[PDB]
Formats: sequence, C-alpha cells, structure tokens
Amino acid sequence: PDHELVVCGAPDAAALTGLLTRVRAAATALSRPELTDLAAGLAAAHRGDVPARFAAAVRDADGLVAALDRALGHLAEGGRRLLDAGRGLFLVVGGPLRVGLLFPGQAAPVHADRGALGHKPAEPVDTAVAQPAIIADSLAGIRWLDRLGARPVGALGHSLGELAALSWAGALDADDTLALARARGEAMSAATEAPSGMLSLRADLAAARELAAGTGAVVAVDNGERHVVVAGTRPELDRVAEAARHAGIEATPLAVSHAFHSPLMAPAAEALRRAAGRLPWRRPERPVASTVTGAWWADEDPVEVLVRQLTGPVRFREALGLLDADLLVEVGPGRMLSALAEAAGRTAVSLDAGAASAAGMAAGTAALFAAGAVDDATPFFAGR
Ligand SMILES: [Cl-]
Repeated sequence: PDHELVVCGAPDAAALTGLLTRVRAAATALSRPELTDLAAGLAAAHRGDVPARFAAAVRDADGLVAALDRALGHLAEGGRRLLDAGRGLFLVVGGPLRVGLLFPGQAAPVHADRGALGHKPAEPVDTAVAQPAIIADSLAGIRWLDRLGARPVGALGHSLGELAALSWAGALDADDTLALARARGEAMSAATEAPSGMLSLRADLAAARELAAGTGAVVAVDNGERHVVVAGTRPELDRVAEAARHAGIEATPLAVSHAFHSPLMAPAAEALRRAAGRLPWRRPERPVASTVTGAWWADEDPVEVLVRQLTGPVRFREALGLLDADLLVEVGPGRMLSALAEAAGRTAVSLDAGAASAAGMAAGTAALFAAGAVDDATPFFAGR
C-alpha cells in the first residue's frame, strides 16, 4: 500500500510518551520495507485492551517521525486527545471515544467548475450505474468493519447511503440491499417530465427558503449552515439564481439532469415502491439517524420511508446533529460526506472503500483504532 498504518499503545500517558520516543528513534532512516516490518510488528503486539493509543497513516518513515513529533509535543503539554483527520493522525488517552458512521450517496459534481477562476461541462453521474456501484463499495466497507469488530454508536446515510446504513443496522442483507440499489438507480434514471436539475447555495436553510419562495423550486438537500441544494425545473432554478444574485448569495449549478429530492421524482418513487415492498425487511438493530425524517429510526415502515425519501429533502444537517460522536468515519467510496461533516465543524475521515490509494483505508482504520472502536489493526497487514 502507498500509506502504511502505524499503531501502538501503552497503559497510560507517561508510558505512551516513552514508547513513542523509542519508536521515533527506531523510525529515523528506515527503508520502506523496514517500516512495513516495524508497523506489522507493532500491530501484532498492540491489540486488545490497549488503554492509551496512537495511530497514524503515513507515506514513509519521515512522515512517521513527523507524526510522532506531533503526538509527543501534545502529550508534553498535557494533551490527551489529538484527532487530525486531514493528516491521518490520531492520539487518545482515556478513550474510547464515540464513533459514528457516514454512508455516502452519489457524487454531486458542479456543472462548469471554474476556472479563470470565476474570479465543456461536467457529465452528470449515470445514476442507474452509480447507485449499485456506490452501495457495493459501502457493503465492502461494512465487511471491513465486520472483520475489525467495529463498535460505532450509530450511523447515518445521505440519500442513497441510507440503504447501506440500514444494511449495516441489520434491516436488510447485503444481497437484497445491492439488488434494491440497482432498482432504485434504474427508477431514478428515468427522465423527469420536463428538463430539471439542482442548484447549490452557499447559505443556510432559511436563506434558501427565502430565495426559493414563490419560485417553484424546493429544498432538495440540507447539508448544513453553509450548503443547501434546491431543485426544480430549469425555469424555476433560473428564478432562484436571479434571486440569489440580487441577495448576494453564491448559487452553483450542479451537473445533474434530474431534480432529485423534489416532487419531480414521484414517478420514480412509485417504481421503487414495487421493488422495496417485495423484500424481507427487519427492524434495525443498531441506531440509524435518518436523513429522510431527521430523527432516529424507530418503528418505521421502511417501504414508506424509502419511497418518500425520493420526493422529500435530504436532512443531513439534522441527522448529523443527532449522531453524538467525537469522530465520524465514512464507509463508502470517496470522501463526500467527510467533507460535508467537516463543513459542519465535525471531525471526520473516510475509509474510501474501493479506492486505488490505501490512504483512506489506513487513515480510517487509524481513526477506529485510536478512538477505541476497534481493538486490532492486524487486518491491515494481511494478504498483501
Ligand atoms: Cl425543512
């Protein structure tokens, strides 16, 4: 792999300082094959009940020395918790912390991302192909969490990702979930009655609703205080874009040919109802914060919730606010949701399941280990 995972631990902060000092000494100058042997040995020896924990995803020995330096500086100032998701460096004395899962949906590309600088368009996602592809990668991430014995406090899924969150929670098995994803992407790829799309606003929900009022456009995705997506026909979207320019709000056209998460998806919701109603649904056994209801999943009829998902807004701001977690780990391809969570001031890292680069699997597994959600990082060293 292009990133290595280096974990260790000790019984308390003083003992971890001593160990980290010695690993720093040992690490200076190691070749890449020597660093892999040191990292595989540390993972074998530091598993189980490991009270005070360090984990870092690193490109090479010098990156390990740099991470150790940061951890040691933190402990020297009496720090007991350093969570730097964007550097893949995690240190926790006195955990476990609360870890939540994020299950992504489909990518949301910008139509003409500029440029020179703003200051041929992107192609929309082919949703009939993308939805089952993303859910297959999410289900592979759930198999990694299962191999690790991960113990998150709960999960949420954005739009499509709610299917993977429910599968993780035991409501539906992996084969049925992938089959339902193929049906959902086929239903949602049908053309809308008239040309339609989505418009991203750098504004909050109230500001979006003020811009959209009387226009025909509606809120499609509430991603937080800094990001709300509206949807409608092209005339409706043009009304909002005019309003947004007058108000001084930045409106970004997205590369999509459907007003997803609007009433124009009602035909697709009917077709999804047929596919969903044929499946052997079970009650979820683990907590799921729904981006359909913006509430915890309780006694809900999954067919009704997944059908109204398509016409109603994605309540990611509300669902994320419910999930009380010191650290979030995204389980799926890419880092869409970790970026949205970071924009809400949360700490998040993606496993980036199915990626060419091992960057995400190393950083995400370092996060699970340091936060105490997994006890054994040896699976990262198996089967190379
Ligand atoms: Cl609302």
